[PDB]
Amino acid sequence: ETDLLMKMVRQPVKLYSVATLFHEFSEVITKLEHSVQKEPTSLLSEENWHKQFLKFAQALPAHGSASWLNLDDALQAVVGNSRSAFLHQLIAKLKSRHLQVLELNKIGSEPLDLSNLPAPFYVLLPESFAARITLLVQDKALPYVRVSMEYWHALEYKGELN
Amino acid sequence: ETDLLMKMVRQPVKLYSVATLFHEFSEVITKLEHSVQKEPTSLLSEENWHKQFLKFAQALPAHGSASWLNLDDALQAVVGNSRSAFLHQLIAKLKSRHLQVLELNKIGSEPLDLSNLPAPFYVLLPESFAARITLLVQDKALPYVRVSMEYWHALEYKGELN
Amino acid sequence: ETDLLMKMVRQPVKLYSVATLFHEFSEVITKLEHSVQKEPTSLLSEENWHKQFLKFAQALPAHGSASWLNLDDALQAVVGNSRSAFLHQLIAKLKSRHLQVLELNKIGSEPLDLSNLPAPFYVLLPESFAARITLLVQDKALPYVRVSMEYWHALEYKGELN
Amino acid sequence: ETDLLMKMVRQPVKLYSVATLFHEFSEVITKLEHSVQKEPTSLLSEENWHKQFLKFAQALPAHGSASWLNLDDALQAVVGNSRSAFLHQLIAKLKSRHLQVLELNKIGSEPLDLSNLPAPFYVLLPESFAARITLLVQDKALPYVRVSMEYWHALEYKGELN
Repeated sequence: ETDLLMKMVRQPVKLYSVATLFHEFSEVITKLEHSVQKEPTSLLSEENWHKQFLKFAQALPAHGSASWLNLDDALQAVVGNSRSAFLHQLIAKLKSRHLQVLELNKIGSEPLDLSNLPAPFYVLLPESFAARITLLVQDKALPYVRVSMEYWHALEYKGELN
Repeated sequence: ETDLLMKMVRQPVKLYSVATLFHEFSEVITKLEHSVQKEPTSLLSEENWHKQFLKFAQALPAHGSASWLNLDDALQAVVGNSRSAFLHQLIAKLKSRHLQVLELNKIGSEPLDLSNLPAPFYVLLPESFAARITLLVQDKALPYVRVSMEYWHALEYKGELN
Repeated sequence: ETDLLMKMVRQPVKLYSVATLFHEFSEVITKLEHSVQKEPTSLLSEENWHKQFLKFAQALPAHGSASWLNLDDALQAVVGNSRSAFLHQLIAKLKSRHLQVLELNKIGSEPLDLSNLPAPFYVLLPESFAARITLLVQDKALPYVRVSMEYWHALEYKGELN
Repeated sequence: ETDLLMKMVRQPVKLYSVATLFHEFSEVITKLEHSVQKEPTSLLSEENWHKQFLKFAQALPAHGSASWLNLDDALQAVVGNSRSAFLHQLIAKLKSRHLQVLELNKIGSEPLDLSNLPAPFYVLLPESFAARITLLVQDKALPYVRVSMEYWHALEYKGELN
């Protein structure tokens, strides 16, 4: 919980509206599908799928985005015999959470006021693509924020009677 | 307002506790005091001071931090005649807000639960040093966030009866 | 010359192969073309085109990439009466340099050896999309590097006879 | 070799003069010395030291720099029994390379012209602090660059006779 939060505190982050996050899932999934060659026969245990995902993620860009080529190059870091399985399993896992992000519109619609202003909802994620896709695929939680602001004038000294 | 928040969603951002922001002000201010040579005689108008601050900020690093040398080099972009004035005026503006930063402990301490969890307070600022210092010195507002998280299990389909 | 270099030294940068830079031009140009509504009647002087480009660039993401929506939103910062002209002129300017990047394959093919290794050629650009597109569109030069490496063992002390 | 360079093209990078890199080593080392408490008794094997360094690096900021607190917090991720040893071993490894950094002044001083201009030497490292410190401490090589530029006018079509 607070480990996830500290992970976010220790790196450059990015604000996503629910729509923008849904769109990112659509883009990543479509690129990965372009890499599909033959369908898998065997299917990685979740134990081995985790080890392969590690290699895949270490080969992804830490730039803020990834082109199909970047994704396909990262697929190569995956042991060859397991590549097909890894890839179809990755797509299935992403397509399953892809549907789930739509449920954030519920939470994100609840009005909130902070510092006397309506505070909009935004998912909070790593700016780094490798760190971000790792979070979306394997973490149990997704962070988010309610955003507001404090005017500096309201931070000035306003007497001993508060 | 919304203009300020869009500026934040369009770039890599960073989470600051009130303590780490106060510490950042302390670091930037002592570095700038190290660049002080002579005392200013006549000082800049908010018109000319802003023109000079723009040149100063354009010469600052867009990396996440700035060393003394980076700050002193940026000072050189300021017209030589207006430099000592610009510098003393900049230090005074920063020291004034430096005290106001302490007032954020009020707001920050106010309890809040989001998604059934304690939602900690964090100032939200640009990752880029040039962008961050511009906001802290020139803007009338300072953005912040209340942070929380949704577990993916809670985003799964829970049936037709809410 | 060295001003351009210092600008690169003061911010996070990115290495582009000639092919990857060509592909980036193709992506940006196609997105901007999707924003075209009606053809321009008047056409911005280069003086006014520069002022409008400034506004456009200030509204672009400082994240490492931009989606069509990000580009189209930035187009709105452009004075309305001049939007059409700005946009067609921006596309023409990009399409003209797009052809020119192909000439980098000449320079980039010249073999080079640094530290006893073949040193590959890479264009060097801002990680920030707004800073990058500003450079590609309006600077007179494009930076690049020849990359190599020094082994730490070769940096150890090797006697007084060198 | 090429593995190291691909790692560099897949993330935001930063240009360091030999002086600024030497200064970075000085800063990181004095901060780590501030975390020293007791003297280590028994020390880690390169096997166990690397296992501990991994945990240490994962807890470092991916922001471009690290404060003393960031470094000291990262030290806590190291098993408590191996911590004082890990820390003294880390300081010794850094001080050893700190001296080797000075040898880069040889290579760096060697003249070079690229595209008919003096091509300055710069060490090339990750923007992320965690990635940068990992490379400097663990890698057998250090990447560098010779920097230059091509004017767009020189990329225009110059005719069929070369």
